[PDB]
Amino acid sequence: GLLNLGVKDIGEKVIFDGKPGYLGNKLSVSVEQVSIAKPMSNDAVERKVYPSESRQRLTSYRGKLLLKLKWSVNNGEENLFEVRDCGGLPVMLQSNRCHLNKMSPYELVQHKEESDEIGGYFIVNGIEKLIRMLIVQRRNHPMAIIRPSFANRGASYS
Amino acid sequence: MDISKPVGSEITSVDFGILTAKEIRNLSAKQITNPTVLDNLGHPVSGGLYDLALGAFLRNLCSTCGLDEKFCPGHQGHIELPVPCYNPLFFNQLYIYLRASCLFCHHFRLKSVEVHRYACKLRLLQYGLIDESYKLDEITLSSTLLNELKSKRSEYVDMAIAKALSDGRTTERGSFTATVNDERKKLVHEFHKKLLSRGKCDNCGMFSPKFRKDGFTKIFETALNEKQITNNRVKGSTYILSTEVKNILDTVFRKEQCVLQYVFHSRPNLSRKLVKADSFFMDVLVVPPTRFRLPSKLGEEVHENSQNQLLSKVLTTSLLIRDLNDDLSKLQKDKVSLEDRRVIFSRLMNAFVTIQNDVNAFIDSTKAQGVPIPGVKQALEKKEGLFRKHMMGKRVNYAARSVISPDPNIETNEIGVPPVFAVKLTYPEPVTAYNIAELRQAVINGPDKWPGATQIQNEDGSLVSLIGMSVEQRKALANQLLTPSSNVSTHTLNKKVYRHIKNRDVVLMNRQPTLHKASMMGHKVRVLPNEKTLRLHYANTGAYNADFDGDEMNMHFPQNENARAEALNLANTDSQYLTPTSGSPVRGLIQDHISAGVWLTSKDSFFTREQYQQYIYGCIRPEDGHTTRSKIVTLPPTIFKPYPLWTGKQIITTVLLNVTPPDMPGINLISKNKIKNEYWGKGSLENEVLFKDGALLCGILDKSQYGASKYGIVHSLHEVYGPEVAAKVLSVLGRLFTNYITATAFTCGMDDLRLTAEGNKWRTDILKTSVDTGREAAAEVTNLDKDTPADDPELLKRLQEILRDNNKSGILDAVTSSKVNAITSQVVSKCVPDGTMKKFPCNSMQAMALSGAKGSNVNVSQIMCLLGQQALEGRRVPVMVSGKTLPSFKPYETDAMAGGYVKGRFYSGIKPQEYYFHCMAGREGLIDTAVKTSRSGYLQRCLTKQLEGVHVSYDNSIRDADGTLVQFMYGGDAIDITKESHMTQFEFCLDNYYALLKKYNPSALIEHLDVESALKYSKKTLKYRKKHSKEPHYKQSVKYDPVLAKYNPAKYLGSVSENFQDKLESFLDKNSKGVNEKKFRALMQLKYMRSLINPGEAVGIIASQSVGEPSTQMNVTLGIPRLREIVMTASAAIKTPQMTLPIWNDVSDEQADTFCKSISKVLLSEVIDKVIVTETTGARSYVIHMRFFDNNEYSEEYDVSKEELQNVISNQFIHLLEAAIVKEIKKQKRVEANNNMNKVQRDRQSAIISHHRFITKYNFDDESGKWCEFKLELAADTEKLLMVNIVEEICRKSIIRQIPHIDRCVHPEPENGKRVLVTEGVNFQAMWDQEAFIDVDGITSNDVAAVLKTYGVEAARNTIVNEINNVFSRYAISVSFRHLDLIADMMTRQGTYLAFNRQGMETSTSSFMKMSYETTCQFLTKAVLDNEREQLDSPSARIVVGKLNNVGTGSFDVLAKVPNA
Amino acid sequence: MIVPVRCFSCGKVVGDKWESYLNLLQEDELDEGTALSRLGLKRYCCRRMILTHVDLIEKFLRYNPLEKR
DNA sequence: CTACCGATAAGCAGATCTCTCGATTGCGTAT
DNA sequence: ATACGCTCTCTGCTTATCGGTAG
RNA sequence: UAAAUCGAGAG
Ligand SMILES: [Zn+2]
Ligand SMILES: [Zn+2]
Ligand SMILES: [Zn+2]
Repeated sequence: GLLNLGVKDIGEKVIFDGKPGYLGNKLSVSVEQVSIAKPMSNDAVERKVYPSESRQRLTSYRGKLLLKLKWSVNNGEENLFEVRDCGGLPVMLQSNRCHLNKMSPYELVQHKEESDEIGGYFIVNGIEKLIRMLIVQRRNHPMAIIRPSFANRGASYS
Repeated sequence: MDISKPVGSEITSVDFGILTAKEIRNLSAKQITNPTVLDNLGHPVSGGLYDLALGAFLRNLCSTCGLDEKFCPGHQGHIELPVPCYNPLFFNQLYIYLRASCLFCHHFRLKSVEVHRYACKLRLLQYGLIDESYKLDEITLSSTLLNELKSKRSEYVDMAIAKALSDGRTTERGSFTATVNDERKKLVHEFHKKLLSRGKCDNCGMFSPKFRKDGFTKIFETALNEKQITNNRVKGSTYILSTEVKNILDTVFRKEQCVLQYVFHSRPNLSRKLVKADSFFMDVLVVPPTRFRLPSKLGEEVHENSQNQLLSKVLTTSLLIRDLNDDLSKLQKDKVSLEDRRVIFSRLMNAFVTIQNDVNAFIDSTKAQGVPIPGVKQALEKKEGLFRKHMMGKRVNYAARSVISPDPNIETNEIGVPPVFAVKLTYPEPVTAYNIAELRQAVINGPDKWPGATQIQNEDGSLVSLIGMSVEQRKALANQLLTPSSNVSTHTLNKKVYRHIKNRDVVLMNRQPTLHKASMMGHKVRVLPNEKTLRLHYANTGAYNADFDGDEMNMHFPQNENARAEALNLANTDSQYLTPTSGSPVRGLIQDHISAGVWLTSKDSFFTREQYQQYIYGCIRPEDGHTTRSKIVTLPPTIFKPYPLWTGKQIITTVLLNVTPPDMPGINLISKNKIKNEYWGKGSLENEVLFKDGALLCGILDKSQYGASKYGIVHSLHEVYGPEVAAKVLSVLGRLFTNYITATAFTCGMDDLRLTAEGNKWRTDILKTSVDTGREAAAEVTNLDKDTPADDPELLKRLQEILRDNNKSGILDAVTSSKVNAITSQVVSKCVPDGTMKKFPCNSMQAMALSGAKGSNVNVSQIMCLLGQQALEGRRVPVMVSGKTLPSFKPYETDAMAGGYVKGRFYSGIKPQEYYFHCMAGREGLIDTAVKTSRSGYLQRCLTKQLEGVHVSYDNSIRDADGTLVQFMYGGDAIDITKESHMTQFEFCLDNYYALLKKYNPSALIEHLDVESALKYSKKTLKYRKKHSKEPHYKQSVKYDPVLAKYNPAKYLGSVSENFQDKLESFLDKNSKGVNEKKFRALMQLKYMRSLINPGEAVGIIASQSVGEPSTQMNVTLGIPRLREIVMTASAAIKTPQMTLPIWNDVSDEQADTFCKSISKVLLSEVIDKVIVTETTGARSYVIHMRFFDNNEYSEEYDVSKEELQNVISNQFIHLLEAAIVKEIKKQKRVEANNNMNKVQRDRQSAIISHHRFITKYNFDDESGKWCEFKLELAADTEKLLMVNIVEEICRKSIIRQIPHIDRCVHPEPENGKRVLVTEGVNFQAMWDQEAFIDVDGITSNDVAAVLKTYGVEAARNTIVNEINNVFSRYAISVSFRHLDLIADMMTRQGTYLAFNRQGMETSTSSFMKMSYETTCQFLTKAVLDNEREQLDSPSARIVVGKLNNVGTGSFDVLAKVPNA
Repeated sequence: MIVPVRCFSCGKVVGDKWESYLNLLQEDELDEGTALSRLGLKRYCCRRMILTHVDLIEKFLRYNPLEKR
């Protein structure tokens, strides 16, 4: 996935002590893995929640975000680990982290959704939102640009 | 407003001033000390922002006046700021005054004599004696002579003032006009600039420290220099507190009171108040009443006011600094440690800066530091402020808004209102003796039964609501309507019934955007029973620009008789037949009625007696006042045998006969319609319309007859029978055509869009000839001979070269477009109407396209023949980098279709490539449509803001709001634009002589006129003008002025303009036709007397609208941007200046083509073929070889010979090259030519070496002039230089020959006969030399500022009119020269070239106008520092204070004639 | 949603001809035109009433709050 | 040689029709 | 559970500084 | 009862 690669590219961040030259203990803290659980509820054993509940409750259709830290000390001398929750992360319908992912149209009708319900949109506070696709420059291609504003970047600027 | 509550007082003028700290401490009811607004339990804490002494707050009685929240006006408090803080509004002028002051002697660094001179000049300008101000400067002839000079200057000023006051000119309060205001502003600017230019004081010559304002909230003064410190002995960085600045400026202002009395007062300071420097410091803030600081609430969400937050921050900082002051004060009695003093003083300084920043943030957000809360300034400045959002434009009561729907059976002056609006909207009718019949029934009917009543206003002001009442109670109340009052205090008053809107009420209908005044009319109300839409007649759609595509508009209900009469007489929709832009009509039947009348007035239209009579009664019902004779009079049938038949033209004839009033002749009109005689067969004359004696005898009634079109039947009826008759005729014709279409329907279908077999064959044969158009156009552009195959490698190479250039491909896309458009024109000429399967009038597509009902010829051409070339911003379809116009077209394909030529039609569809190109064109059209609306509003806003006060006065001259004269007579003839349509239609007026004589009626207009004097003067002037007027205009001595100058045209018959009189005489001479020329000339002169513009006309607003609204439809700059250059900016730096030069008939075109080459500039680069730089380092060497074109080439193209080029290189080019090289080094320190030379060349080389710096060789091709090689030595230490970009830059800027400010001359094709040279620069002085070729007396120029500079004011004004004229000539838009003349006269009223913007309006007597326009705070500061007093004369000024306008109905008063003394 | 009771243009009752139309199309291998003609729908105003009906109510009926699933 | 009069190169400001809906409204320590 | 500090302008004007005069 | 900002629309 992309979340793991991104959290890997984030890297590590360190900070030293104020007690003994040497600065103290490194504290190489970071995050190694991040996961999104399919949305669930506590009403004992967890039960699957479906977007019909999120729409009728006028609430969000959110799963659970679990980040596992790597609390390292002294350049890897001692490593502690913890799976910290990170609040309710909104999920969009008909995705691999949604409970309507591979449901047949019959099963979609059985769970009140639609005969041919399509996803691509999150539910936030009972309101359905989507994130618009943007047009941006093409990746990894150096394109020549003659732009007048470059001359405004300073004197002696073409 | 309540008409039964008169107000006895009136605000006449307002004046601006500083609110002194002493007065606010006295007016205040309480001061605030605790920056906590309300304590626990929600109660407002005493002494805080919400104090009961500042007003009633949330069901708490005000502690000041003892009144509850409804009746408490509110009271102002204050904040005792611990230190004086700078006023952010006045900070700039305070910083100006702080500099140029001498701390030692407490005077300005300028000498006292010059300061006294400026004071005397300003005092002279206070009384408008601008003449004497400059005569004061003519008094100049050690230490005692200056005192005598000052005494004599003061004596002269006093003598001038006393004489001017005694000589009936001025009163004690001075004369303040625009021009004297401009002179005062100029003098004060020169004064302030001169103060800033001093070295040391001229009364004690000691230097003073130089201040420096880093930003607001802090002023830093630099320390005096060592050398300057010495002078302070021989004559015997640092922060500065606010108190020190206050003390310095207080001392300076106390010393120089006599001089600042005339810098801070534009009028005689009668109060004699001293100008104090405390005015610039707000020692005490003023808190507004709590009524204006209330907290916002939404259910539970309660938020406090932002001004409260700012004031609380100020109070917190004040308490902090007060605590620091106390801490210092305790140590003042017993000092312990100076280090504690150090830290506490640093904290105190930080507190000073913090509280000053708090004040700045409270007043002006942009002056704060450290998105933020808006200040007081931010609440007034821009749109959404307080001037543009709550004073000039407000939200109103008794107004509805709804989506409109069409409705025939509405009288074309009426508005159909829904029952809901009829139930809600109400009018207060005072109960009278004649009214109780209807008002009693209205009260009984109640609020939910139209017509009804919703409220009763008793004499005392009680408002008894009828909503929650039963019928019996309503009868009890109705029986007590006209009961005489029991109270003496109200015995002069009667009750009012807030009755529902009725059928006799008027309503103001408006649809946004209101581009012109006709978009807001007055309609008579008719209430309909069914639906919730405002039903509107079709004729009103022309002015509102309204369709029925869900368009909505606003109905306003005037609530008094004064506004009733205006909407019924002035804003009346009958009065709005002709638009004031050009006098053309804007009312008439639009779409179905035009085709209906084309069918009905045809020759085939025969109607039996029943059909004829039913058609006549269907529109002329003689019980609604539709006819005059009380009995519908009919006509004998056209055909008597075999059975009686009438005709449609006879239907029109009897309609006119019934609507036209009796005791008056019928109309006589000879006109034309839009359908050619060839569309009716051979020998037809139905194209010419002929009304004779009120009977239609020939022609078809069309769009050009009824509709917004000039010189039709409806226009003639309006001119002859008046406006009400024309409106009635419009309504009757609408009903008639509606009833004819409901019995004889009109349809369009697929059969109308087809062509015959021969038509399709013609179209295919012509379009097959287009298979070679694109290739031939490309061959023409590429200069290949002809017949060259499309895949010719040279053709492809040159096509690729053409594509890469934006100019060559600009001519490729113009040449091919012309040929494909010619092919399109051939197709359209061949295939319509000949190739059509169905012919007019059966073909309804052509029937409604020819008649003007809807569509055009290009639309039916696209539908039936082809779409034609698709134009993208004047070019063809864009091209990719690869040279493909589309993926499906090979690169550089020489095809018309590839470039965007659609051969398909909407009948048979278009191919996907053609579909794509058409989508491009449609998208471009939509983008232009969206961007055009946004590009025109600002022009109209700028024009309306300044011209809103300009109006016609009772002197028949037009002048601004404050009285400044702009024109002496509207257009020079005082003729209304909306009443001069038929002034020169002399044959029309002759043919309808008796009809016009019935209305003008001289027999009743003789007791109140002078008839012979104006005629005699006109005869004298005409004789003299005929005797003269063969010589040039400057030679004509003006012995006799035109009659309009002397005799008032509205009071002396015969006093008319010279153009009208000359045209009348020419008409009366050319043709001689029981009407003789004497009676006809008398009738025409009376018509001219009645065609004059009324005093009080809002002429400036009308001119601004007539220049702005037509601007919606919109090598040299052309269009709206050109207007932006002229009106908005008054740019001396015109983007593309041009100059027109006449040509003597002696010169020939062979000389003309070469003369344009003897003036056009020639850069050195235009002849250089190439430049070769041979750099050999190890001193640096350079061989700057310049290879030219052949001598025969540039000696002919530019007429430049070898000698001139060589001299330019020797003198100009090398100097610039060396200068550039030295500059670059300075900024960076961080075939073989013959070697042998002759004798003279060596000496020339030596001279060139000597005159220049680092040249060691030089040579020029003195025999052929095709090369120039010279050396260039630099120091061996220097690093690498480009030495090619330097030469490229210099060569383009080196000049062979040029006339200054002129870059090119052209010889275009003569237009309108006269031969003209057009030049791309402006230099009159150089064209004055060429008398031989150019007629110097006729040099007119596009530049409207250079002509002002060299040819004075009036020539610039004429240029302004002509330039603002031809921008509308390109688009074929009719705007009268009367508007343009007024606009030009307003732009040049000061003798300069003023614009319509903030800088152009910088000088005006009305401060409110300039404040409301833009930059409110700067204008407010200028108005309050000058202590300006405005008389509330601008239209915008009276809105702020709420007074009746000075235009139209507010241009006079009304007096009652009480019979008993 | 459900078949209209009457044709809009003229008012002929066509709500009794929807199940019949479906049965005519289903059992008898008929085209739409012949099935409409057999039902007595002559004018095209009546023909497009049953020819173009979508019968969305069935899709509505599967969402039943009053019965368990 | 030095002080006044301009004469550009650079910096800075304000600015470029009405109407109808819905949705949100902040965090960061300190106690 | 809870209170108070915060990255593609048009027209000018206005400022700083550079040469020339003449004083 | 309020205000901005964002978003969506109508002429
Ligand atoms: Zn009060
Ligand atoms: Zn001094
Ligand atoms: Zn039917």
